[PDB]
Amino acid sequence: AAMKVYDVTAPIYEGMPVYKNKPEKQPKRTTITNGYVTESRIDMDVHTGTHIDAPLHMVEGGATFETIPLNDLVGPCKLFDLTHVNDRITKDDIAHLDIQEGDFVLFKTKNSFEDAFHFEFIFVAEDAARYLADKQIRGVGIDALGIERAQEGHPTHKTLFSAGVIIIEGLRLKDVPEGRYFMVAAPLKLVGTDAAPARVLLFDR
Amino acid sequence: AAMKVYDVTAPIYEGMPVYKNKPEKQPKRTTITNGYVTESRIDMDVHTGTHIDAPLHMVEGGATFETIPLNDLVGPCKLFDLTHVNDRITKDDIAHLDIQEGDFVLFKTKNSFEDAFHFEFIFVAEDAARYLADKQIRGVGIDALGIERAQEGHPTHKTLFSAGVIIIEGLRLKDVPEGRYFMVAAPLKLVGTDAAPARVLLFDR
Ligand SMILES: [Zn+2]
Ligand SMILES: [Zn+2]
Repeated sequence: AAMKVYDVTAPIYEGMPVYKNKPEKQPKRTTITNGYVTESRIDMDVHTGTHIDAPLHMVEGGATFETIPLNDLVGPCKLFDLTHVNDRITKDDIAHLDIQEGDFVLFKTKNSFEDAFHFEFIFVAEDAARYLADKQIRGVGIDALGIERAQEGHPTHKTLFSAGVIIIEGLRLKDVPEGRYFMVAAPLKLVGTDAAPARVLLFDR
Repeated sequence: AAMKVYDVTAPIYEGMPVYKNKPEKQPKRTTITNGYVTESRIDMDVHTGTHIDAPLHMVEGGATFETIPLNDLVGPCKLFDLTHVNDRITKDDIAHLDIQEGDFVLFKTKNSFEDAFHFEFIFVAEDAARYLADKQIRGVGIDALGIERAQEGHPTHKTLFSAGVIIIEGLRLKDVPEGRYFMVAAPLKLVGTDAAPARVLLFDR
């Protein structure tokens, strides 16, 4: 038939999976009645769930969220199946793939098949980040709450920030077949922030 | 040829326009810094800036993991130039327009040309709302923070919601020409709320 749209965003609620299970990282909803009209507020970490990372996050004085051009967050992307991988995605895991200057690449891993936080999530290794940066992709997305662990200094993030790559974290990709999509990765229009929650959709156009 | 995306969303920051200028309505960012690392929370009204308000039956009996559904927030819409209207849009302002069952319609008015909150915003009046509800459109968007004022009991919202219409408020339509668009109205995926901030994009597709 016609166009399929996939929503690859994690739902936000108190008790959701958060980073290292830290209970300070949980969102809080608050209400207030008196008469006729909802009130309600949401208090949340900007690195909650599915979200897009501003350079400010790992860089002092670093580039800030509204600085991300929408026009990179909208357009063709490639989704690769890396679910057979263990521990982490290396250079040698991705070097044979069709990845090029300008591409937005998304990596489905084992992470998408887990619903709670796991400390040993599949991440993007330093060698792989370098290879990607040197290739000059425009964007990379992963399906863990963070794109790096176990790497003193957070080199993966910085390799990628230095080379102008956008990072999307927290994606949920279990239901999406490998291949090409048109992506709309649509964040809250936060000004001056280290990241933002994003509602991400993939269209098979 | 060549696709244009129009961002029609207001930015979110402390000091931004909010309904009736009430300070309670402002968002607050709070930050902590740990060396190289910088991490933020955002505390905001779910009705901040550009936002969706959906009929209560769409988020259905508890929280569940239920969120405002996207079937109608993502797809074709009609945008109408009603910048000639004064005070309020009435039945007679829109009855001749090409509006049909299932449509999502967006109204560009004088509000688009004001950046601050104005108390006497152009709104949708009862009679126009009833016309649309009875027509069984799927959605209506307006470019003030509220779609209604000066109507005791909120008959505008009431009648739209009975008919299952979704409302978008806080659009920014100044730069967008009358016509047809593919809309992606992408809300924060907050479980169990009938309203949420959103990032709204129009493609000329
Ligand atoms: Zn991160
Ligand atoms: Zn409303």
